[PDB]
Amino acid sequence: FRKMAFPSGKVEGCMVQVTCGTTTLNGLWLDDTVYCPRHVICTAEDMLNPNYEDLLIRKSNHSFLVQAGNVQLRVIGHSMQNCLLRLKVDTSNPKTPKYKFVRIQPGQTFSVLACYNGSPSGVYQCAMRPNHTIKGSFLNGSCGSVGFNIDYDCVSFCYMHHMELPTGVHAGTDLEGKFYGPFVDRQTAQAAGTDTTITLNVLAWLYAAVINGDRWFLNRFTTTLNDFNLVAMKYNYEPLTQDHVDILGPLSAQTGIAVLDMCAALKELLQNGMNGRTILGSTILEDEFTPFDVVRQCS
Amino acid sequence: FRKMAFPSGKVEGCMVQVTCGTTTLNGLWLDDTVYCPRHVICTAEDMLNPNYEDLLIRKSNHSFLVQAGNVQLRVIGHSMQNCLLRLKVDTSNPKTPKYKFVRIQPGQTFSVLACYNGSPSGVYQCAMRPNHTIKGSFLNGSCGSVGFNIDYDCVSFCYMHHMELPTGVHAGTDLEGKFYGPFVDRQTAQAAGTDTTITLNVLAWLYAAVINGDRWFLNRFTTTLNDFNLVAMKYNYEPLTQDHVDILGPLSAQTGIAVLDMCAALKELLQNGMNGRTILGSTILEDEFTPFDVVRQCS
Ligand SMILES: *CC(=O)CNC(=O)OCc1ccccc1
Ligand SMILES: *CC(=O)CNC(=O)OCc1ccccc1
Repeated sequence: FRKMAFPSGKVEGCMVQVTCGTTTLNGLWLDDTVYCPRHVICTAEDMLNPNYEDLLIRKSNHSFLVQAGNVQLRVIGHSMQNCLLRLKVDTSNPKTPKYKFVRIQPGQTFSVLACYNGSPSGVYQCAMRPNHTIKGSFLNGSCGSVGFNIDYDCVSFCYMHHMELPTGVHAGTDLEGKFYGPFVDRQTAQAAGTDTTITLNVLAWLYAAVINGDRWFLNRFTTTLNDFNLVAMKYNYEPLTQDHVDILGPLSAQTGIAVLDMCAALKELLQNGMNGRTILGSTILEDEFTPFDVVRQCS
Repeated sequence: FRKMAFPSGKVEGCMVQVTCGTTTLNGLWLDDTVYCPRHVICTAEDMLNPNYEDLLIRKSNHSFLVQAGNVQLRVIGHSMQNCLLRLKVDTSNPKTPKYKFVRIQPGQTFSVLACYNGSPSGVYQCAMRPNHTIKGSFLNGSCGSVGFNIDYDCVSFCYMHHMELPTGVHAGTDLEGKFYGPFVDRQTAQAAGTDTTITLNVLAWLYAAVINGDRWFLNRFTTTLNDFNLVAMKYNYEPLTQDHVDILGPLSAQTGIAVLDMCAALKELLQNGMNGRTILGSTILEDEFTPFDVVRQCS
């Protein structure tokens, strides 16, 4: 039916306000550690060409203003962890959930908790683009906002926000501090690669459209899989592996609609276009729903 | 930028599992009270033509299985409150936030917390339709899911889910138990009125599109306001009052684009269509963003 993010509860109790100088951004507070982007130590004009390890030297424990809502936290140690600033604190988080750090593979979706000063503002779901970018909302002071999944009752942190590219797309790192894609914490000529459509997702969403009583785009047409990929190369789509076909199986078996039949339906949708019509109240093709967050939705 | 629901944290700690017989649905737990739909006392075939007050008589305090996660709650009293079942409990909610009950006027948006057995599953934002319906996701056991706003740090409960209409649209009540629109907790021939577009919202979203660097739909054209409404009557749109014009003012003043100019832009968009183009990565016209959750987004 609708695009839905994960419950934000467990992550909300982890959001803190890390301020350094006139720089003030969000941070994640797990046990006696607080993570945030290492550019909090930078000033506006140091984002030109930054010497992070040397700037980090100027700083000492008293330079950081960690604020758990209203409780001000005593920072007892600072250390750089790639692009993230690791801060050992006095008082470990009592609200800390069971957590894991994951580096999600492109095409995978997660929920973002938008924060502006260490208190949550809103929550939405996006997807890791094949060119390693994200399409969210982040104005001033939103760096530090995290991205995550919740399986079972376990929080998998997989994103922190660092920068917006001069085209309106967003870039960041996992919780180890390592960037997704070829980007660096620096304001220089940094382009984004061409984006391709997450084919697998379009297919999964098509099944959800069928689940929901929208089946006009269907046909007794099938496709080889070798020919479909030619059509995909034509329309900036990701190609289809057998591994994509495999766990579309569960979805195929429910609706009794073969995967190759669904590709044939897609193939036609791209080639013919089928104007005026809407799939799940949308003319555009939706690639930000993984198979897993489709089975999960129903139910 | 993106559609974003409110943080679910404060509401999550309020979700409980109210089961009665083979009927099991969600409930809201505030202080020593637990709310849920009064159809939990009904059996499958009692939804045909239900005699609620008479069925409620068959029930006593021991008939209800309230489950705060894993802690089973002792229900000490039952009473009907219009379409909601009010349950006085042993143990009042320690996680209860500051809360208010509101009956939002149509066109207003809120966040839903989807629940399936008294634990939160996902969260998304929708809008109260002019015909008093909602477009969300609710499979079996999702009745009891609530809708809400968070201003300040104060939770305004404004929706609970009751039923899906045989067209895929959703109907429910405020937290007083009074339905939105002409619907009743009963499986009979209950149609939905024709839906109209929330004009005011389209306008606010257009400003956000301008905020975000998308300004192709603009012109030095203006419109009387008396003529625009004629165009609106033509396209199943809500008409424009002076009260709509008034608090589009703040948005108008920021972008320097007059409201009547924006209506002229809309007027053209509906009449001409302007094919192929996308506004904020969408061809469809978006009416589920109120002015308030646009100013709030930025920022
Ligand atoms: C998100 C913030 O409010 C703090 N950072 C910011 O506004 O952008 C600075 C920047 C980071 C990386 C590259 C270029 C500029
Ligand atoms: C949401 C539930 O899982 C419990 N109710 C339900 O499935 O629908 C029953 C019903 C309610 C109102 C009108 C008709 C049928």
